[PDB]
Amino acid sequence: AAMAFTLADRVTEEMLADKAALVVEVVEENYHDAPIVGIAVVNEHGRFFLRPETALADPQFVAWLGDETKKKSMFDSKRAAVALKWKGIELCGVSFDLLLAAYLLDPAQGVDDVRAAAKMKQYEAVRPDEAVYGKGAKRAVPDEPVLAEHLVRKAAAIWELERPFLDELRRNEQDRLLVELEQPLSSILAEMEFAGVKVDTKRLEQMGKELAEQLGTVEQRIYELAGQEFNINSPKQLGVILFEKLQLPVLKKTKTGYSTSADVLEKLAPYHEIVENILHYRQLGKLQSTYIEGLLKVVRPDTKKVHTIFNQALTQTGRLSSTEPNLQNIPIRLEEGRKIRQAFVPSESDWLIFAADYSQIELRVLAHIAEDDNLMEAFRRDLDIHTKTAMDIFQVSEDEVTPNMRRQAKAVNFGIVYGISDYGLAQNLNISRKEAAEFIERYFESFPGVKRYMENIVQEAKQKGYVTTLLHRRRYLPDITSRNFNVRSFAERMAMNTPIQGSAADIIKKAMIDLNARLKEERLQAHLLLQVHDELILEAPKEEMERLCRLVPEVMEQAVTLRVPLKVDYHYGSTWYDAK
DNA sequence: GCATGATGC
DNA sequence: AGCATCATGC
Ligand SMILES: [Mg+2]
Repeated sequence: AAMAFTLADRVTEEMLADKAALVVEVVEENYHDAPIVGIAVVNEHGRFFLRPETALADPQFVAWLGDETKKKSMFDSKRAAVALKWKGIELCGVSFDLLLAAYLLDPAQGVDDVRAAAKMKQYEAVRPDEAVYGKGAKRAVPDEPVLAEHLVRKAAAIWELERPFLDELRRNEQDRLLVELEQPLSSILAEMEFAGVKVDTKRLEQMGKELAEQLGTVEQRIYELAGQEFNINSPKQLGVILFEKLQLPVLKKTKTGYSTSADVLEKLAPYHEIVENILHYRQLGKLQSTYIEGLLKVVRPDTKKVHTIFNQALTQTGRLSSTEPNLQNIPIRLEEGRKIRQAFVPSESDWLIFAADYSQIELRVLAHIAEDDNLMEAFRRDLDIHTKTAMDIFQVSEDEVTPNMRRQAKAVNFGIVYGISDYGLAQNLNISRKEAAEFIERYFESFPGVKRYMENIVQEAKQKGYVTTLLHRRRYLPDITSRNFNVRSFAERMAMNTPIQGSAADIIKKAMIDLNARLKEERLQAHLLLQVHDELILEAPKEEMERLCRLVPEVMEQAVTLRVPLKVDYHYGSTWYDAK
């Protein structure tokens, strides 16, 4: 039974009501400078479909879009906000975003269209987007009659679903999470994405040029040491050369064949000169394919800017993800790749890159939630926690902890945050399970509060059905009751880790909101460019650096008050690389 | 389409 | 070993 609506040829006052479900359709997955395919409005006066050329050309409609007192309910308002920024139009008054509401209620649903969100509440009078647009080569906007009905049905679903979603969020104590954290953050992310990050493409091409020389040399060498040529990127090919031709030990059997994972090659290095070369070629190869070629593919030719899209409704812990390009996984560990960062520069003359990062926020969050006296005292003294953990588990004074002891204690700290298991630690440290179990037992002896939290959080997940973070984000863990040990253990690890990684996500998100408000009050020209889990990257006039040095760390450190202090380090320079 | 293996925090 | 995205091979 088709849905009734007015396919309007011009905007009417009836369509500019104080509250409405609004759909501003952008079908292209990447909405940056993308077309707005159609518009639907549903309010007390009825259901309307508007052609974009006509609506966005109408001063009253545009004014209505920008009037913050006219409330709109939408699904993925950030997509609309950004598509509109590229057209010079401001969207204001979004009081409810169904995508974010669905995500908070249950991140696992994987809700990515109005249909999926509506199904959560047994509402199925709307089609999935893929059903009407198709996928890939078949993706396409349908003719007006079909397009118009789909947008109206989506707007109708949003109009109908807003109350039940808000009611459940309030029952979950997530009402403020949506209205005071995620929705305001959505606007900040739209600004970041729209601003983009300037790329020195010439520097990138230079690098790409040199990289190509090195790759050839390492490749030729590999063929030499191999006795002949083969596809170094072909797993099969590599495995035959390594384990058959060269007779290297197979101390890790892949499904049916051999493993050439990094740690395995790392273990075989001692046996043959070719292994070191293979790992280096993989290193350089990743730089070339993803951080040079792949990057250059998404840089805008006119402005030389890259505009990522932060997916705010994807991760199971509350973190953001970044795509096209992923600006959250730019190399930094190895110097060769870290240089890629020299290509990320300020967007204006005489501006600089400013980077601020939390120091051990996960462990500090753990100290707070576990209320472990020893861990809390360590952060109160601002000690190096890895040296401190080594001192405690290996029972030695600071003077006697060796580099090897610190390295292993650090690995224990990682395991504790990830959700500890003797096998996971054994694998990471390349030791036996019993030895790893011993390290863990000694850890819990020194940090009994943490031990109690890990036991308690697992029982709680079992009792309630989910775990939560500081700001009430939640994650259901059905598998925690599974009778399969491996399946149950993965859930137990999630129970242990989620509240830590998730609360750290909550904190930095609130810091971003607090920071922008401070930035605005001060009328500073500085603005956010990126967020990479526990760090914020901005660019600003060189004349604002001194102010930023005091402002950013303070806002980040004060975003939330924990039982231990929060500490933020910062650096700035002429490129992202120099912001160290 | 999925596995493998790289990158980040 | 927790959470992610991208390029490649088959
Ligand atoms: Mg850090």
